[PDB]
Amino acid sequence: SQPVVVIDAKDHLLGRLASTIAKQVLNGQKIVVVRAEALNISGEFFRNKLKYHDFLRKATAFNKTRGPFHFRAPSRILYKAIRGMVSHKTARGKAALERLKIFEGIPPPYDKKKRVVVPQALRVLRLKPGRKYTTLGKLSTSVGWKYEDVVAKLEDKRKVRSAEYYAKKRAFTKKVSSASAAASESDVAKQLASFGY
Amino acid sequence: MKYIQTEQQIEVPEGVTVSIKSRIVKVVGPRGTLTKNLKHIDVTFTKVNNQLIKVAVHNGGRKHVAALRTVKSLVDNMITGVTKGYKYKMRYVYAHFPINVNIVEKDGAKFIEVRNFLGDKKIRNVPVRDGVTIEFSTNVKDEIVLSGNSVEDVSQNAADLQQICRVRNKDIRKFLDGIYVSHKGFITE
Amino acid sequence: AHFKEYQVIGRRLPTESVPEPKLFRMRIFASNEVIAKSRYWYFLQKLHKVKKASGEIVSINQINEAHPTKVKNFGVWVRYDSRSGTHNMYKEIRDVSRVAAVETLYQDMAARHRARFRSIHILKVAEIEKTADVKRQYVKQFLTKDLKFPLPHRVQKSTKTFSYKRPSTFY
Amino acid sequence: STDSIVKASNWRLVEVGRVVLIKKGQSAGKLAAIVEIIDQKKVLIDGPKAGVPRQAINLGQVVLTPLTFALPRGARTATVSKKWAAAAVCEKWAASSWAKKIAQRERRAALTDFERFQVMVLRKQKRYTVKKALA
RNA sequence: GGCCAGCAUCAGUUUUGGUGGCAGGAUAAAUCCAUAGGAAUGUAGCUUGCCUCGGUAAGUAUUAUAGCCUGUG
RNA sequence: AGAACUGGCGAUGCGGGAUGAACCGAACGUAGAGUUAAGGUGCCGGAAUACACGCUCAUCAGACACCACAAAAGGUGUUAGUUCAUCUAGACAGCCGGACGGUGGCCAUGGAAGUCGGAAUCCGCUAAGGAGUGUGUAACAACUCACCGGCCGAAUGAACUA
RNA sequence: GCAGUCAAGCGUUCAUAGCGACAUUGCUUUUUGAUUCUUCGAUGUCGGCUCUUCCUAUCAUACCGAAGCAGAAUUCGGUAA
RNA sequence: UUUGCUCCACACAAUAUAGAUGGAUACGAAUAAGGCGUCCUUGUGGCGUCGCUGAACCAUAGCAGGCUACGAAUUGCAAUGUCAUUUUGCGUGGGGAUAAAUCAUUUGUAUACGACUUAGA
Repeated sequence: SQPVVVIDAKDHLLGRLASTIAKQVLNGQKIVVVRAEALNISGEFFRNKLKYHDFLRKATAFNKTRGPFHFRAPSRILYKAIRGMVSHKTARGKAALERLKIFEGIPPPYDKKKRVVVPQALRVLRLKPGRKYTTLGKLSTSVGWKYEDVVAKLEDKRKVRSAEYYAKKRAFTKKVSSASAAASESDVAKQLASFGY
Repeated sequence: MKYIQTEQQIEVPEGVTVSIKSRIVKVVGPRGTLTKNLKHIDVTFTKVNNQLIKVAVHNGGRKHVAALRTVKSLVDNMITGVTKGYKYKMRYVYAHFPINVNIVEKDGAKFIEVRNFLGDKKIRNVPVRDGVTIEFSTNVKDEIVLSGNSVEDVSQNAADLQQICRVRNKDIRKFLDGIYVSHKGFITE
Repeated sequence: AHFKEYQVIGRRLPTESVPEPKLFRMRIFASNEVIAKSRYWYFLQKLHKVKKASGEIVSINQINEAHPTKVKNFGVWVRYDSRSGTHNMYKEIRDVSRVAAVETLYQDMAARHRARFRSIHILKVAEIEKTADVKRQYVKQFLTKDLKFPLPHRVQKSTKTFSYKRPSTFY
Repeated sequence: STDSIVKASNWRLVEVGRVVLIKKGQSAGKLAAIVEIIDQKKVLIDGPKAGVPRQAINLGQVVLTPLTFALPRGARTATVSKKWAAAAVCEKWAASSWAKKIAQRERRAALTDFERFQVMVLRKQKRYTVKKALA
């Protein structure tokens, strides 16, 4: 409903995100997907690795600069999955895939802006407990990514800079609840409680 | 078939306190202290006494339950190693060429090097894990004793030894040389 | 399907040499009173020299369950045609109704042996009156004093597509 | 030794006598009580006090309510209505925040526009006092 | 006075809902009421090592200081 | 390659099988509303990330007949099942104890008490202990266990089916 | 052309270390054949030279396992092109 | 030759929109486990409590929103009924800064031509 949506992608499944994204973005919603190195995927690591090494195998023989561009970053693996789900070869798929902005980690603009979660793709809800799942950062790194040890050095600064905000806010609102709980014993609230507020 | 409840139980001799929170075991004792991670298993834990603990799995279905008793043994081995401790007595064997073993402080931690493994010149070194103390028998000067609390460290180090002191490109039915474990026990009994 | 249990009474057509031809009863499980008759003539034509055109259906009534709010442990003798040869089986089912047991038979047979409704004949269905002649663990485990088990990993279904807090599986 | 801090989880668990709340059916929302257990995935129930029949049902169609009352295995409707009324389960239930929020939703939804305007007026009084106080 | 839209009253085709009356079936089965027996995933009661009001132990006990099943009406 | 009956393509578009002369559905005047076929409803893709009982996790999974392939033989990987059975007069798993004597039962005699080895077969003790299952000293010993018991207090092996 | 399954036997004793008959299941299209759909208003037709790439059913090289492997030397097999 | 150029301040005009007309409202991590409040022998602590949907939370009255510390009809029974935000120009007036590249010539660490590399008041 909001003009722009910010999707935390931790504990998510890739192809079950992308079928929601690829429709919500084709229907006119701007989406950004953030913390994509924390994505999750079905299947064991060796298996989902071979399913990439049998992709790197596929390159145009007479000149491989014409052929399938095997991207190694999670932000681009997800974009691959979505580009497949979208008719990117038209001005509708094109127009949609410019409504999307995918990142690794959470940059500042989407740092101080609320994040959400797609429940019909959370590994927690969907997958059986006991199944093996593979993490996209480990995968990308094993197929030739480079910037894993950076994202962890930045997102941690994000986290310690955010935890202090949360503590500030909590140690502000614990008194708002007290001074509005100290004000709920009047007719103004005994009457609202009958209306359902 | 999917069962309903398969539960094992873990006795606890005194002096021990077993702290769990989010499937992270921590055990203490006279000998020392230890920890373990079991996030990769679905399993519960309850405290009916300070004298024992009850571990449980629910429907499972013949795969979770085989890890149930496994976990039970792992925790039990852990308690055993932080109450008594583990002792692995390896021994040397050879025909002509002795094996000259010693401990050495390299740039980092301790190592244990062996020379004259069948006349070889390759001084083959082995790291010592952190949880291990280490010595030589004295009643007979042709053994070695690894020791500690964690069996999965002690035994892994002993195997790390006897896997590198293994002859290659020769008849093993004849070249029964190297070092090998001989006794597994404790350092209290 | 939404099986209903029928009571089918049929009869060879009455000729002068025997105008009281002896009647034959079958207790059939079917989705309706059209295929009930079909299965009657199917199983009868397997035992007695009679067809539809050489017979008539006297009665098709329904048998509604008497104590459908009483949990029971049925035992089910059955034969089934595999891809290579027939076999007989015995399976025990815990349910309230003699026909719900059959619904959950055809399914756990179509899964465990990939047998269709056409490759299955229900020989005998009957309660085990006492909880000591059961022979199967997948029933006997629910026959325990003071049963109680949890549902560990709960999943709350979303109506909307976006949520603003991580969901929680606790029950 | 020192007391062993051991804690895993304290589930509400399907048992005989447990109370449940039905989410998806003809008798949606209406409370009931489990009687006995058919298998892992389904049970039977009887809520007589609220007008629920004696059903056999799965556990997706319901929710497990924490509260619980004592009864024997396989009990009947009269017996269940006996025990329900003894324990005063609807009183233990309406006390809770769960039913309070449920009723609150059901009441917010049933508001005329007049009520929805009265609310806007009234909240412009409470917040005035609260913003005066948090100063 | 002509074109374009809106509403109503109607007509044809069709879609989607709320509600009532009736008939049948084992003149539904059931639940419920009554009643005759039976047993345990054995309730009280009584034996039973100590003890939380017999909590445990396991014998007895067939509704009793819970209940259930079956049959008939 | 060649015949029989029918239906089709040819001469035929249309919705479906991604695509396809023949398959499934169905046969065409131009248009509008409604309903369906066959096929399908995660997204591309219009339509349930619907409900229900289960099976499967594959270091070449598998996924719309025609159709674009796959076998014999195997697997305690798992699920369900069939037929035997042993057995609370305590089997089977697991440790603890004994396993002795008549007697080296005769010969191969360079040496075999059981045993590098060939003919040959029974008593005493008992809970039970092979005139011998293994290790092997020129031979003797000493060990092993099938034969029995203590804990044990549960049930269990064997074959087969799909 | 290649491989597999039973395994009667060879194998000083020892089916299967290695091989392995009588039978039997398949794979391949680098053979030869059968067929005749395309091409007869033309697809330049043997071999070699040159040059690149691919396949594995690996001759060698790397790490391993198994032998009737003492060593040495050999054979069988595996991951691997 | 402040004809020129560059800003910001407002006055109009002009061109375009992959599409807002209340608010994109911020902890982290686990899920066979956690959030919040308190006490504290500050611990993987004791107690209580919440979830079981954001159906929330916040804002929300006034000429399409006014005068003073009253006016609002007659868009005549509906006909977006005009506000969003980039890019361009015109002039008005208050400032601010005063250049390089290419051709041609040339060198050869370069070169098929272009290109590259160098030098030149």
